[PDB]
Amino acid sequence: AVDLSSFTDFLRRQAPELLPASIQLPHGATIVALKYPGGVVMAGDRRSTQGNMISGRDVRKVYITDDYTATGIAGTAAVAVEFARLYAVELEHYEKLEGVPLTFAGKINRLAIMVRGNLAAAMQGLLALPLLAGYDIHASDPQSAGRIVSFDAAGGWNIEEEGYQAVGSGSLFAKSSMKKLYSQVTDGDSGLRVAVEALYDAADDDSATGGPDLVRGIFPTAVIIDADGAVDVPESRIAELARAIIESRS
Amino acid sequence: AVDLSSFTDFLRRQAPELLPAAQLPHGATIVALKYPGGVVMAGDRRSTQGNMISGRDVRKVYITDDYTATGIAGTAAVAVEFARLYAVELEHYEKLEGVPLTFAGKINRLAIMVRGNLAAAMQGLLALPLLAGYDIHASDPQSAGRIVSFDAAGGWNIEEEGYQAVGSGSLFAKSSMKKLYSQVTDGDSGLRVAVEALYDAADDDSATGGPDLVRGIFPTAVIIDADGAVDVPESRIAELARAIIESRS
Amino acid sequence: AVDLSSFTDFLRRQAPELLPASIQLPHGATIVALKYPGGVVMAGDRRSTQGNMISGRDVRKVYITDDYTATGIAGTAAVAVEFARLYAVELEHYEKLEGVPLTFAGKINRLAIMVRGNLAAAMQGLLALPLLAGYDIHASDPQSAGRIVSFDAAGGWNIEEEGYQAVGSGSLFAKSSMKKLYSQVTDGDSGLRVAVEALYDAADDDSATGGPDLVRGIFPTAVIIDADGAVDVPESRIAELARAIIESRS
Amino acid sequence: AVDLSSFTDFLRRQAPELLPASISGQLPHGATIVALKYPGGVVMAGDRRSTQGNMISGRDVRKVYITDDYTATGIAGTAAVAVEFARLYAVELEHYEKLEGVPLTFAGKINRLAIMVRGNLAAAMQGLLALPLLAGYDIHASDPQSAGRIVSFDAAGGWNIEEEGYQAVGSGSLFAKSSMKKLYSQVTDGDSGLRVAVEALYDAADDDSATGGPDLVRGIFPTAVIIDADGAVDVPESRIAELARAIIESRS
Amino acid sequence: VDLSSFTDFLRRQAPELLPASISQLPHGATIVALKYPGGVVMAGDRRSTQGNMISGRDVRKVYITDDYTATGIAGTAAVAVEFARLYAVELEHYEKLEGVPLTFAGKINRLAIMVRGNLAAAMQGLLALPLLAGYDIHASDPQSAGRIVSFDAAGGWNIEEEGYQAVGSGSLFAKSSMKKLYSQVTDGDSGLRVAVEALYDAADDDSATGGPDLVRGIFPTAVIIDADGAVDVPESRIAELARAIIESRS
Amino acid sequence: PYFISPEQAMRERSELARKGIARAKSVVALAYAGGVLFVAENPSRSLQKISELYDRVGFAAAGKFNEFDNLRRGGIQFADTRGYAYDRRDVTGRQLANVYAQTLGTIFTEQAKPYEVELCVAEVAHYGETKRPELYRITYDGSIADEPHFVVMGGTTEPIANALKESYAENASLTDALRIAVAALRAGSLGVASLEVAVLDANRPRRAFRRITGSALQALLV
Amino acid sequence: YFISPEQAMRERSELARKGIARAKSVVALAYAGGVLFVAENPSRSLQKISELYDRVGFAAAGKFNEFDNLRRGGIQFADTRGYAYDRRDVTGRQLANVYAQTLGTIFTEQAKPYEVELCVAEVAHYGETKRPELYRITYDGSIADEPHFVVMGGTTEPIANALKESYAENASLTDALRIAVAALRAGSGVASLEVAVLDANRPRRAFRRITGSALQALLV
Amino acid sequence: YFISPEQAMRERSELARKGIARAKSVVALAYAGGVLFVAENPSRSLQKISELYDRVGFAAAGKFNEFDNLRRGGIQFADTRGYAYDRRDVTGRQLANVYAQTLGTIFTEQAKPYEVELCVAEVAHYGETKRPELYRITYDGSIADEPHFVVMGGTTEPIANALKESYAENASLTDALRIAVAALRAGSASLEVAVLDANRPRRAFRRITGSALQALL
Repeated sequence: AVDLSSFTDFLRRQAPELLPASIQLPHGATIVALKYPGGVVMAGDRRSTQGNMISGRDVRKVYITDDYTATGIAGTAAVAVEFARLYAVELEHYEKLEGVPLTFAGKINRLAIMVRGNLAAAMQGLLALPLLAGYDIHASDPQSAGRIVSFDAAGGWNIEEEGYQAVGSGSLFAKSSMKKLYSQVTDGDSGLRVAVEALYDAADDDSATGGPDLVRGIFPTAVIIDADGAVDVPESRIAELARAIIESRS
Repeated sequence: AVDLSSFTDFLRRQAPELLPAAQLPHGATIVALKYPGGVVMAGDRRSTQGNMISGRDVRKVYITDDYTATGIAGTAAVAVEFARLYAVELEHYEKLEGVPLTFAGKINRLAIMVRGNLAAAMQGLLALPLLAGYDIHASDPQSAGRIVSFDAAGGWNIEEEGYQAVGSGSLFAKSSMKKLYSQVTDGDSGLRVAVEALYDAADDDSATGGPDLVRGIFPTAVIIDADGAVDVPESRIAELARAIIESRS
Repeated sequence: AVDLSSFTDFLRRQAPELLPASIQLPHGATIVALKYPGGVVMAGDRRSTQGNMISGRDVRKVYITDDYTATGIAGTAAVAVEFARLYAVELEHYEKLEGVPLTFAGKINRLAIMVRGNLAAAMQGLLALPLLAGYDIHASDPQSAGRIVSFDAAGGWNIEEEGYQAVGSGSLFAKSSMKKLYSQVTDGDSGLRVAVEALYDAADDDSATGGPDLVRGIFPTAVIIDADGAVDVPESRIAELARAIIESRS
Repeated sequence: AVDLSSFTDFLRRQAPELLPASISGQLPHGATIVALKYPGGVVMAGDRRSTQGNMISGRDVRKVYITDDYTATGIAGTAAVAVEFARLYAVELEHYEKLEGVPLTFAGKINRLAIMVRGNLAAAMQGLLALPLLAGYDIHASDPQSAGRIVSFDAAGGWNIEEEGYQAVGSGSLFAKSSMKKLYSQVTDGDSGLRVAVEALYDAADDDSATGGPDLVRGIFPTAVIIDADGAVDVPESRIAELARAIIESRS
Repeated sequence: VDLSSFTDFLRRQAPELLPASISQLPHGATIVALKYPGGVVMAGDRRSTQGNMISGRDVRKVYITDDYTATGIAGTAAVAVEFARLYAVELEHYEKLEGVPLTFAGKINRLAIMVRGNLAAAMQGLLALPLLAGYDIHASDPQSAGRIVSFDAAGGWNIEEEGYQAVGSGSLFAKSSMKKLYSQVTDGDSGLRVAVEALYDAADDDSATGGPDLVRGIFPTAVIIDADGAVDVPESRIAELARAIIESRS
Repeated sequence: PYFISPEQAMRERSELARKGIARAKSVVALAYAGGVLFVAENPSRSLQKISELYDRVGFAAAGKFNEFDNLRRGGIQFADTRGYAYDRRDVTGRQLANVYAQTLGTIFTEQAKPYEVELCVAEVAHYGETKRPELYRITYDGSIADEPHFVVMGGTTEPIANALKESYAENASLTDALRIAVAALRAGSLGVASLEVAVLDANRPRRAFRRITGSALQALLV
Repeated sequence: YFISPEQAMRERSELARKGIARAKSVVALAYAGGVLFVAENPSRSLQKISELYDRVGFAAAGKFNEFDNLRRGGIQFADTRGYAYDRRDVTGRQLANVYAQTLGTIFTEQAKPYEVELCVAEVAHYGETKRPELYRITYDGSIADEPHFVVMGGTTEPIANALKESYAENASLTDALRIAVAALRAGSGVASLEVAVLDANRPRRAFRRITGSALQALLV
Repeated sequence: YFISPEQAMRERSELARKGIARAKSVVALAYAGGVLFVAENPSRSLQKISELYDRVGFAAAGKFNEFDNLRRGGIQFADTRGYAYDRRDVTGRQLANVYAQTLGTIFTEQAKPYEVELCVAEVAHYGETKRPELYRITYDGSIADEPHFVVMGGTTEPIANALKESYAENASLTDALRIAVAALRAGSASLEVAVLDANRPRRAFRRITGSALQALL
């Protein structure tokens, strides 16, 4: 009964009820993430649907999970907010127990185990497909430090060397859009535009992904992460980037 | 292993039988909206089994502590078991820890009870709760009111719209409030709009019962502001009902 | 290790065999109950059927379960008989252990748990739907003291505001009849007549409910309960009431 | 109990969660892996594609890994399962070495891998399938020239030490094997063996859409490992790209 | 009760090691065995198939498991090898613990238990049908010393009085062939010739049984056992016998 | 050390307990027109020696904290559970005291060391009823006492007890009772910052337990 | 027969005091900054002062393996209650109450009691204005609510009085640090000192270690 | 006879102390190369110095079956944590902290305590520049953070002082090896030697044996 200093492993042994152990629900989201020199940005839409009905329009799907990482989760809304909270506690728990944060590779491995341990529930539709974005301080090069990691339902993880990735119902549209717009990414502001644009494109072709609501003023949420840590992009900066795009499509 | 001051957790460990885990009598509509310095919540009184009316006096909205109320829709039996248990769970933590749970902890606790019923809900023993509360710790009293909805998997959402509903007539009630909301400027106008949205739901959904003049049975409501949660007096609603009825004639 | 002073919780712990739950059984009955000032009355038919065959003609389905309550059970006969005996023991057991009887609400809650704990077996046909009739000593008003409680298969219970209730295969007929005859209830004699009449009507429209057998002299059984406790109504007084109704119909 | 000095069992006894025993009451997959023996050596190579149905999900995937100083494993099947197996098997091998101070005999390394495979049968029946190919150099063998070893495993853990001189696994393995059947006589050393290998993989990519061939636009090529008496080494990308272009211009 | 059993021991300590599985594969083989005066001989083909594809051409299926016995296994290639390895250890383990080898009857009974304990897995394709050949030193007559034992999937075993037996996909052909050729057996050389011929005939009518490969030089493997113990027949001796048979058919 | 006879063990165990208690802060519980008053000297602001158990049932203890907090939590579990399995109105102070007696009685006999605690379970009547408050004291031994007017536990009691007996008034107003209680506490040797005060107010409709703190308490004191 | 309780009591109690008395010392005191933790600690890898939760700190003296074991268990309890409810529901009072129950039980049921003494401290949440809370928990499970400072480890009286004489209700961090250092030296340098503080100013994670250069600067 | 809490500890403690006192000795010291391990060891099959993880070494003195037991469990703990997270998350500090908890528990709950004393050493990762770390964990479960060297087994004071007087921070492996041997002889094929090396890319541990060892001396 080795101690892995894992908060979830602890819960499993003594608090199973707390864990989202698993034996139509709101779903539908598109999350994108890309690498720009010396940085990584990640954004997600705000829609939630049950069948054809819009169940939510303010949903937040991208969360800063520690000073240098964020996670966006697509799939069944229930299962995703819980996953982000749990993962953040797991990360900070190891740090307090061991006085030092996990290496990036360790953080990835830990998330993969949480994912893989949900495959059975995901078969039944309580799916959670996460996207991980982080900046590695330990990495030798700050400019290329940014990291994007995707997970398949069995826990397989890939580190994308392409520089962009997406997950969710509109992810194909978002990825094709970034494929064209990527060369325009040269800093954190261009990269954040391209991200908000890829998400606009996804909302344009997928009814499950909501685009910018100018009537209620709800916009995608984003997080950017560079050597100085992870930060929530302010609504207003996103709203302005949205108008820019809308204005420019007209 | 680790004590959590949770009554439900204790029950499974020592009293599993007490724990809860067709057709059965079901069907309800519940609404909740925020008015400045307050929140109000109301529900109908009907219960049906197929096409037959099984109940006409059913109460579905309960004050669960001094600053919160819960309204539950779904199988009537499972929804009433839930309100009692959730109130005990809340008061149990307070006595053990000498301080009440923060609003966010009360939500998280309800979400765990809901989620742990998913298996049962798949087989028809569904319970979809709506939570209304006033948060004392909130920075502004006007924005103090809270409305939280839960999906069958425990996912919870704090509504930034201003109103919400659950149950068989919930679409009708929501569409109605969408039009009537701007008229809410206080606890009385807000209570009016709630009773009206419930009227509209009973109009288009046979599973939601509207006010019954012959038997003097009317929706039940609860209003909650900085001074705590209080049951609206039946009579107060009855006269809000006639007002709407007469106004529709 | 929390003492509930519960006979059934003791049983599950020690002698599970004695518990009812298991896994065309004889079944079918019509049971009615109504409130009259200062009292409540409850009555049930005597038939039992297996398919179309009459399996029993003397069956008693209404039992005094303590000094101020009685239960009538509709469903499989085997299940119903077991529930009534066990509930009475559970009630007297708590009284002997704690020296004081349960409050009316506690009695209800207890019955509800027994019902709900049989839901699985009910889905498989071993259905027991009880009706509880009681007089509350601690009730503020003696005239309104009588209580009628019905249970759905999941243990949901409802105290009857309406004044009367019925359960079983002929329950709809009995309820519609009482709806008309109820205003004629002014005392335990008028209320008793309205009860036997409702049972007569149920027997008239439902072949699973047996009405008064004048050839063998078998009649419904009834119990009445007021401030002086629960009493079995004597057969002859019911036979008398039956002949009145019959003669009056022809 | 009996201690086996097995990291797997220990995980099983105390850490079931860590173990890729994710078997329960379309995931990325698809790869072609080849391996062949040359005198005093063995070489192993694998493509870089990953697919989910018809969609290309990965183009940089590495499926061949050095697992100890004298062995490498290539796993084709579900991508998530295969990667997990490769890391686990390498730990299991180094774990026994540290506990006993001596590395497992080649036969022991085979047997151990076979038990990991066999214990995944139930999950493989359900699509969590990993089929490994093992390549190694046996120091203890009497002849250095015949030291190289190629072992294949069926889904039930059955293992076979290849007497042919080459083997392949994966969706393009029939094509790759038929190709090596013709090219094998050209293998005389590590470099000719490494060429044959990259060609057999080229032929597999030509007839199977699930196997990716050399991407000259992005510069992604098969990965390879060569193992002789001096141990296992990753072949450098440029040597493979060079070898690729040779085959490509030679097909044209 | 210590049974001095290697398998029973694994069963309580290391189930993971056990071949048995619960919760297509390479297979196919033809194995023959016959009695000659003062001896028994056993031989098996070298092919392995998966569907129509030839998966192996060098497979050895006949193993000397002890000084006086050999086993040949048919069915799923992986299972048979595991069974042969395990059976040999089981035998030598009892000898070391008790200082004396098992009686022939005891060796049979032990193999039968291993077979029978695999029935569930046999139902799911992991079938292992073994054939056991042995010489009994303690047998009253040296000529009659040779033994052949077959096992059905349930562990039922039978000691063959007919003089020969076969198992596997081409066993019917091999048995019909031996039925005609048996009278020609008068010693170990003639007996080994009939065995190689029966296997030749099985390869002729069954595509899952491979016959002598003259291009690669792969031939059936054989084991002969007399009073002096079990010995592997050398390849050249068999190749020569094969050529005699081939020549003779042309 | 050296093993002793059971008779000896009871005496030792018994002493070990008596000392721990005698050495702790004191608490008094007394009946009043308001219902029941709880006063204990608590320098601590966070620690509680007085708590709510159920609707009309309060708890007070003296002894080792970790040990009576432990019993406080168990009692709350017992009460909540019985109230849920039957009805809230079926939970009584008599039952909670009977439980504690069984518990302390067993800890005393089977635990390594007995519990260095003394406790009081008090019950007022239900909103609107008219029933004489009930007070129970339960010893470490597990013995249980039915007290008619007041209960004293913790530290050196005799002084407090006699003083309380001398000044006790059956219908004392909340203010008079509090003053008397403070005076009694003093004989064992007191401001808002060294006191822990609360009442089981019969007047309240459901949850009778109320803590009197700071400003409100101060005014009551003088 | 059974065994003597008074005897066991006394011997077990004496054993625990000796281990602690022979141990390095630690002080924790309230300040405008919030709470300050200073302990004499030669080692550079082994902590005696740690973060438990957002606004909750932990300091201990005694046998290391024994209190590091308690620190971990405490972090497990906090993380778990914050997960089951909300971060804001986790309090210093609760962590202390847990340690009490724990040491109390170890004391009574283990082979040897724990040779440790600990302090759980809690500052207010970013923006609130609440007096810092300090708790001391003894090896026997006794718990104390301290108003201004706590001292544990080795010989305390000197250190305690030293602090009693010079305590300031709202000392600047540098001044408070100097006072603490003075009491410690008085009781019995950067290299020999481990320092950290729960900072009210910090928005979420109050705990901060003051090390090397910065410490030296603060010291003088 | 029967004994008291304070008594029991002195006895257990003594029993341990004697057993360690009576075993062969081992030294571990920091050097430019990283960490050096020298132990007097007659046997050619029984190790007292082992690899735990990539950059983490182990050395012990005391009863063999008892410290082999702890070596194994440390290898299990390190492999498991490196698998659950990443290899780079496994540290010497963690292994030391685990041994402390373990000896601490054996000491208090087992019929007999462990007659062992051990050292966990960690060098930096290939390319990093970090001061080696050395930890000593006693039978009691006490843990110590040593800056330059550690000595355990048999009679230490001599060996300790001998090293205190002659220790150098950046000594060459040959020089460091000579210094360590001198200290070891004072304490008194037959010598076991290995190093944790910073230069090695992944596995720092290396045993210096036979001819290479002779040449180095």
